[PDB]
Amino acid sequence: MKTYVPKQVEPRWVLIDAEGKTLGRLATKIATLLRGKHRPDWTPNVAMGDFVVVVNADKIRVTGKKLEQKIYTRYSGYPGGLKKIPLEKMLATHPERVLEHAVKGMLPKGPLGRRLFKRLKVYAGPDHPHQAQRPEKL
Amino acid sequence: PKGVSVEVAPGRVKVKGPKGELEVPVSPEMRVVVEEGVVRVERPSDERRHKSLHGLTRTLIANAVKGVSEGYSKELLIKGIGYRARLVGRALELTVGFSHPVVVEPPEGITFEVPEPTRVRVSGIDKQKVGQVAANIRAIRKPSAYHEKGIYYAGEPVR
Amino acid sequence: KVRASVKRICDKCKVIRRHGRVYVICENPKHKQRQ
Amino acid sequence: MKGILGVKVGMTRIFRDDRAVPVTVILAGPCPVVQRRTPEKDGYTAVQLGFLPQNPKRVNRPLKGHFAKAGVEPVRILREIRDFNPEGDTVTVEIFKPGERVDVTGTSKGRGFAGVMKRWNFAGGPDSHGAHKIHRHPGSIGNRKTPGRVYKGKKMAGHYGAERVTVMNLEVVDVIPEENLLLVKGAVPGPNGGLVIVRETKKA
RNA sequence: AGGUUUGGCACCUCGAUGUCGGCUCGUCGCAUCCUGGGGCUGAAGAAGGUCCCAAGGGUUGGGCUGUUCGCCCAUUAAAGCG
RNA sequence: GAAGGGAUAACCGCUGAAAGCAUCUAAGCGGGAAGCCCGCCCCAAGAUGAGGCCUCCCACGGCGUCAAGCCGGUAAGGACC
Repeated sequence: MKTYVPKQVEPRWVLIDAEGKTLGRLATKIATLLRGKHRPDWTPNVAMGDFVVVVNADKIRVTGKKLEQKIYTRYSGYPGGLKKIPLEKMLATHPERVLEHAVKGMLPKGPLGRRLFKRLKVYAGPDHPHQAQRPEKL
Repeated sequence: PKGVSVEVAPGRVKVKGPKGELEVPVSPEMRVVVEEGVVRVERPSDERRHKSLHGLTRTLIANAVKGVSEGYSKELLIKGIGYRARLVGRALELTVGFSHPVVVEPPEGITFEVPEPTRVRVSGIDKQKVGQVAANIRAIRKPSAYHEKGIYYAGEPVR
Repeated sequence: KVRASVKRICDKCKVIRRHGRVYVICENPKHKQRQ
Repeated sequence: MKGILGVKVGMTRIFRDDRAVPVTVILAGPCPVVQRRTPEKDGYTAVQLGFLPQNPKRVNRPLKGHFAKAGVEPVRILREIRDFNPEGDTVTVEIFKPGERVDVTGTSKGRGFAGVMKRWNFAGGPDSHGAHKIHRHPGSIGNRKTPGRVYKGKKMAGHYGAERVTVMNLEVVDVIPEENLLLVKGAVPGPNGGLVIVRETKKA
C-alpha cells in the first residue's frame, strides 16, 4: 500500500508578459500554469499553483483578422438582447479582459477553476503595482 | 534627380527635395535602398503575393521623387449660372445652384489656386492629399445633368 | 444591379470586382450589374 | 453645470405681453458649498451643496465642519452637482437669468402598489358582455411550451410612484433673488415641499 | 431555399396535450408596407419602374359577416407578410 | 424623440500593382444610413473582483494548547417604544 500527498505549500507567484504572442497560444500556458499542472506535487482537489501575473496587456497579436471578426456575445441581458462586442472594442475600451476570457475557458468549471481564475492577475501595463515578489518567467 | 535626398529606414522611406520630405512606408521586405546614382527595388519569390506587393512600391517611392521635384497639378471646370469660385485666402467658396454657397476648407500641405471664376486647380505635394481633394471638389456638382452644369477635371464628358 | 449568367454586355462593361460583390459594369448604367 | 438644491413650493401663473403662463415656484436657497472633489482627490469633480439651515447639534460624528460654511450642517442634507465648481461660498440663486433652460429633478409622488393599467395604462377588459371578473387584469402574460416562461421584463402590477424623475428644458421664467425664489414651467415632479435640484438644460 | 398552405407517415401523448374566432398582453423573423441610405433607368423636372443596404420606430377608425380572409366607407407616410 | 463624437452597410471615390496599359484593393487612404457604439433618462458595489471620498469613536478589564472558538462594561453611533 502507498500514498502520495503534499502538505501546505507556499504560493510561488510569477510575473509574465509576451505581448508578442497570440493570446490563447499564451493563455493556455498561463492556465496550464495556474493550476499546478507543471509542479510534480499534483492534487486536482487541492488548489495549489502559480499566482500568475501578466503585465503589458494587449499588444497581443491575434493571427488572421478579428476586425469585428472576433465577436464577444458573452453578454445576454434578459429581455430581448444578446449584446455582442468585437475585439477592437475591448482593446480600446478597457482591454485586459481579452486575455482574461481566454484564460477562463481554459480553467476547469468548478468552484476551484473559479478559485483558480481568482489567481490570474492581468493588467494593461507594463506596470503591475501589486507585487512584492515578481518571478518573471520566460 | 539631384534635388532629391532619398533616405532609407527599416520599412519606410523619407524622401527629401526642393519641395519637402515625405513618408513612404513600405513592406519590411526587400531592404531595397538606394543603389547607384538612382533608386532601385527588388523582391524575393515570384509569388503573385510579392510581384503585386513589388512594383507597387517601384511606383510608390518614384512618386515621392517626382513629388518633391515640383509635383502639383489638379485642374477643374464649371459651366452654367452662378457656377464659379472666389478664392478666400488659402481656401475657396464656389457656388453652384445650392441656395447656400460652398466654403471648401483649406487642407494643409495643399494649396488652392483660383485662376479664374471658371477653371480651377489644386496644387500640392502628394496625391493622397491631392486626389482625396478631388472629392473635396467634384463632390459639389455632378456631371450628366444632360451636361453643362457641374464641375469637371480636364477629361471629356459623355452625352 | 444583377445576379446571374452574364457574358459582359459591352466591353465597356468591365467586371468591377470589389469588397465581395462581383459587380461588372461599363460606362453605361444600362450595361451595369452587381452579383 | 450650475447646481442648486431647492424645494418645490407650489405653482400659479403669470402673464407676458398677453398670454398666461404655468409657473411652478421652486425655492432654492443659498447653498453653503461644503465640499469639493478634484480628480486628484475623489476622481469625479463636483460640489457638495447644503440646504435647510437650522439644526440643534443633531450633527453628531459627521460634524464635517472643516469648512466655514458649516453654519450648522443643513440637515436638508448635501448632494453633489456632478460637474460644478463655483466660488466656494454659498451658491447664490442669481445663477439663473430669465430665459435659461434647466433640468429639474425630484421625487415622483408615491402612488403605492399601483395596478397594471395605471402603472402601464393597460387595456383591462370589457365592463360588460364577456366575463365580469377579469375587468382590470393584465390578460395573458406569455405563450405555451416555448419559451415556457415570462419574459424578464413583462410589465406587471407593482410599486409605482415615489421615484427619481427628471423633466427637462424647463424655461426659467422669473427669479426673485429678493425672497430667494425660482419660477418655471409647472412640470416639476414631487409634492410641494420637495427636495428638487435645478440644473441646466442639455438642449446644448 | 424556407417550413406559412394543402397533403403523406402514424414516433410522444386516449389512468385526457380543452381544437375556430374575438379580447388582453405581447415578443421574435426579414423574405421591408411606411419612414433612412444607394445603383441602374427606355431617369430632362415632378412621378414612377427595378434591384441593393437597412426593421430604430410606425403600421388608423368604421359597414357586412362567428368569421380568419375578403369586399366596400373615410382617411393615411403606410394602412407589411410570418 | 434631439444636438454633437466615433465606427460601418449598400454604395460613391483618391493612390496604385500584380498585368509596362487600367481598377476603389491586393498593401494604403477618404467620404456613406431612421441603422451600430457613446451620448439623454432610470436601476445599480451580493460589481465576494463586494469600489472611492469626507468626518467621527477609541485600548484587554480576565480565562486553555492563546487572536477568542469566552465573557464583563464601553465609545462614536444604533435599535426599542
